[PDB]
Amino acid sequence: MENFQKVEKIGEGTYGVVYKARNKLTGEVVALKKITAIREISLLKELNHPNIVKLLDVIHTENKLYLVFEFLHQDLKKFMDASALTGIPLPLIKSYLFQLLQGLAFCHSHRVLHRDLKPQNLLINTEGAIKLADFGLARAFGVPVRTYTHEVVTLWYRAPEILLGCKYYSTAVDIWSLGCIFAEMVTRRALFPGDSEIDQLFRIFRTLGTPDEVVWPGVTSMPDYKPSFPKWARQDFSKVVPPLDEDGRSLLSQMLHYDPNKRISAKAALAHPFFQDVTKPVPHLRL
Ligand SMILES: Cc1ccccc1-c1cc(NCc2ccc[n+]([O-])c2)n2ncc(Br)c2n1
Repeated sequence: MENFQKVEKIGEGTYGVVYKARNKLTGEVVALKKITAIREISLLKELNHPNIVKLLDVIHTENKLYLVFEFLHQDLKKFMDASALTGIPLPLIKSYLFQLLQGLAFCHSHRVLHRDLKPQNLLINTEGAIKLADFGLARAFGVPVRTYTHEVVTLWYRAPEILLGCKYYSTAVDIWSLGCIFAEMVTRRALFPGDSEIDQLFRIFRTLGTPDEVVWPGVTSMPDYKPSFPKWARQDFSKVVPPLDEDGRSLLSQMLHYDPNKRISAKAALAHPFFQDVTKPVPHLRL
């Protein structure tokens, strides 16, 4: 750690404080995060793609663990808050979604999951890129109920199979999260802002209908499924994400399928007609 000068605290992550720092040698500006786990993290050093924030190095000293990452100036949460009045233009939402799906397709091809996608770990630069931060850390360290600072780990983007107690969930959990984020960029409001596991589950059911054996074979057997869940009818997507066009609503509906085996994959999503006219606009960033 003596090789880094901390510039400023840039937030509190799931696992510890996150700092903007400078390599006392190369002058490189990085994000420094204080955190079997060693081997898993070490492997993430090779999982490189332009839409995944680069893991530069791992430092383990005095039984302390520090991860050094490529630095980006802003997160999607702050960008959405700043874009609240007029909303993020559809072409930029589309570019971001397209880029995030490329990041997921790459990681998923290596069987690596994120498991905790949310606007705070989607990072953007001045060039119109967006990247996924903290990919793979969940498997290495787990996803706690509260962060190191006791902050509640959000449930808003959590897939229903996780909430229903599936032990061996898949890459589909990241597609669900990203679908939730897509809807939030379009409407300017979180899709399912649950404040407990049951409220999260019931918010999903109110919008998508209570799942049953017809739409999700096997759901009634899952560990935390209860026959006493209320039965809500499914809403039309035209009501849920106006004024998104039919191509976007079609893709969203596929990213939010209940049955993880039938939920669209990142690779298939990239081929969806919604991306026929995709471009890469540049956002207006005020740093
Ligand atoms: C992903 C995450 C979760 C929680 C806290 C920080 C982070 C977080 C935030 C950023 N940059 C955005 C930012 C925000 C505020 C000030 N400055 O200078 C930059 N970065 N940049 C690379 C990583 Br890797 C990272 N992780």
